[PDB]
Amino acid sequence: PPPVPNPDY
Amino acid sequence: EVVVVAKFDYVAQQEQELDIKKNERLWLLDDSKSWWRVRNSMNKTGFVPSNYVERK
Repeated sequence: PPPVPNPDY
Repeated sequence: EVVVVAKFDYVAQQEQELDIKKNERLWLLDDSKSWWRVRNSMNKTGFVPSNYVERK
């Protein structure tokens, strides 16, 4: 599966 | 009224995130950033990685 995007929520 | 379907499992690592399972349907609340805010069928909300869900 791909990595998560860098969190910026 | 917008639905996303989880493409992968995601186990939350922060209070603001939401645990999701592959194939789970969720309501899409906010898609402005790379993490999307969703609501599940337990009426709980949180952020998930946008690339782990598919917009229907």
